[PDB]
Amino acid sequence: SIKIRDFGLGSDLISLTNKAGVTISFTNLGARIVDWQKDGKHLILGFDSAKEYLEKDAYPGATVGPTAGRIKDGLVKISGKDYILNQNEGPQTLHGGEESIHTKLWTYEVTDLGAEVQVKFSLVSNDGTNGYPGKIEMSVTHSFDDDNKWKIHYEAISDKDTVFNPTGHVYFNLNGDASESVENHGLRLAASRFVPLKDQTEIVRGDIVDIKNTDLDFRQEKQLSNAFNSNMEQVQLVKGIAHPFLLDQLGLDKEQARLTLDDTSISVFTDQPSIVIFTANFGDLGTLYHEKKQVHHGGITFECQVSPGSEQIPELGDISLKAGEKYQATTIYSLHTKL
Amino acid sequence: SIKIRDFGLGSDLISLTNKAGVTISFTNLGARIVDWQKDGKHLILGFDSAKEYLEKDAYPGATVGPTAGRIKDGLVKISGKDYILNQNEGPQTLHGGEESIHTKLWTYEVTDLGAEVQVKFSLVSNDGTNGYPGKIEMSVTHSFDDDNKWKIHYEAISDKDTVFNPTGHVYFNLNGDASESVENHGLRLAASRFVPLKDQTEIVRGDIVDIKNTDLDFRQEKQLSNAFNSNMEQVQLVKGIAHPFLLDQLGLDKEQARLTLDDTSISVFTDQPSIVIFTANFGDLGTLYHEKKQVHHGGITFECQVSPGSEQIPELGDISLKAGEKYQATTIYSLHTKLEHHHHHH
Ligand SMILES: OC[C@H]1O[C@@H](O)[C@H](O)[C@@H](O)[C@H]1O
Ligand SMILES: OC[C@H]1O[C@H](O)[C@H](O)[C@@H](O)[C@H]1O
Ligand code: NA
Repeated sequence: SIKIRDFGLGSDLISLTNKAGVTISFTNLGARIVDWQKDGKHLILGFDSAKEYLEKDAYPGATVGPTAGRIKDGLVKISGKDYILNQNEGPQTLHGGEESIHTKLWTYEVTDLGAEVQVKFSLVSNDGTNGYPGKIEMSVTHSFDDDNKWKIHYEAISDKDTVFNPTGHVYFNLNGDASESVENHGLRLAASRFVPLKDQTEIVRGDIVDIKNTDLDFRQEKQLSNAFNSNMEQVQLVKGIAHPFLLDQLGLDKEQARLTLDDTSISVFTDQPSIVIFTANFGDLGTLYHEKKQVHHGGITFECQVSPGSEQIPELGDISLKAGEKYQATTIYSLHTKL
Repeated sequence: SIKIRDFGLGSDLISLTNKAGVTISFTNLGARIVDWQKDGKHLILGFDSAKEYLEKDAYPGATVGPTAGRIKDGLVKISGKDYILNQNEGPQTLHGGEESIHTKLWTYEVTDLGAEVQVKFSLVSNDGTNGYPGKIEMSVTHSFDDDNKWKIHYEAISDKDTVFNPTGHVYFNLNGDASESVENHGLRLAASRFVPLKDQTEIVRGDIVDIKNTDLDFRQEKQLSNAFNSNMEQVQLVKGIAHPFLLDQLGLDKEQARLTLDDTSISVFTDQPSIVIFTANFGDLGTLYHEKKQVHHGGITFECQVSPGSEQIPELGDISLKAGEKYQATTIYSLHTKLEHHHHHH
């Protein structure tokens, strides 16, 4: 079943319920995921109206871009030329700059396929918007099916050579409550390397590091508290995890990651080469989710994309988008329950 | 009363009914007016769904900007610097550029004041968007009251020195039928001069001309057919009217224009210095409005703003907006009945 309702400020709430009784909700404000629930329990973090996101934290569940992550000094080079993007976190351009795409009302169309329902959100980013060459016509289709697969398919075409590398910023919390650390969940991740951060500014340090046999090797499922109680300078640096992990094997068929709590597990599939993991290291901030004060470590992201820092570490990849080339990305979050 | 419902593609349709029974409705797609009816008759042109605007004509009833009209070669000078804007009409920048603000979903909040209801739409134009320095925090409030006054109030603040001069693109047609020409409407307009256009590209010629005693003199009411039938060069150039009229007396207090058909009149008030009048010179295009093929001359706009061309005719005004400075503009369209005697035939 599909239900559409007013989410506040003119945005809509589109709720989909599959054959299994599982309900996923999205809003056009930022082409985002608002809730995901089973047997009455939220699996992800989310607010109860548009205003909240605007007032509290605009990123949760949002499609962020055009470039996800931090760009040092807001500087990219396009076809040999340097371009300075909007700078919104010191000199860095973070998630596309201020008042970026996650704060806009996207247009959308719903497509009911039966076992599968698609919600296609569309937005045009004007040439020069926040310094980005365009125009860029973007669409993000979030779909939900009877097999409990929530899939995100991105597509884009630009009139000029530009940069493009968006991501989905959903925060998972299998405890169903923000006041509860995710240190009790277990994580498995098919990555033997990561990208260390230079410092508190969170720009990349410059190198690629081997994680095998360290507190960050989740190659073998392991509990989060491990990483959390590690003395590794990198962990201590951010007070948790807030880094890109390079996947060992690329391809949409491979389960790249798994997050488990009891009988409940989320499997991550993507065609992207990297996963950025941030464990809501908010300290005492205490953002309120559903009347619950959020705790340090009260959520975790799986930002699938090309790793931030390719501006200084080219090996990471190349995020350019040539005028006329069609960009495509796919990321999937599969829900499972042991019987 | 106020009613809201989905209008298509994610937009809403906000419908107000005042105490007199007059209904007006807006959509956050382009912070635009969609319809205005009296006794079941449409006083304006509009479509039935959001997709119609996107597929047929995205300008009717829309808020357009950041700069309304054509900027020759998209070139503006801001604080001694030249900036080139998006060029969407040949080398010209028409109505802020391609995929401009009239194409976006604005957020909104409704305030019920009882005798007056306000719909405040908001949008942020990012710095660099279409070439304009910013960011620009914009807001358009559309309000309707028990006195049948539809009012538009614009506010804006930029982080940087930029240019701003938006307008409202409604089209009236008192026949309530697009396939009916407005040549049968009477027009009264407090303007003695106009701005001629250089040629078919529609950029300004460079001079300001006196139109008194010509077929474009509406200081004293006359049927629109007088203009439409005129063979004056400027009229033949655009096949109707499509020019800026310079108001003789400035101020929000003055009825600068009045459009009448039989017992119904629409009065125009504004704090702007000019009214750009475009009489839907589309020839045989025949855009369908409510299933009626629109006719040449099947509608008339009253775009209140600083006249286009100030880049060339500095005398028209200054559309620059300084960083931190608050822009404001107000335009009011008020409806009346039996304001005068208008009994004609065509
Ligand atoms: O505070 C650091 C974090 O900031 C977030 O906005 C970002 O999405 C995370 O991946 C992480 O880098
Ligand atoms: O074609 C000329 C015409 O073009 C557009 O529709 C404008 O909005 C009108 O004001 C007028 O200048
Ligand atoms: Na809605």
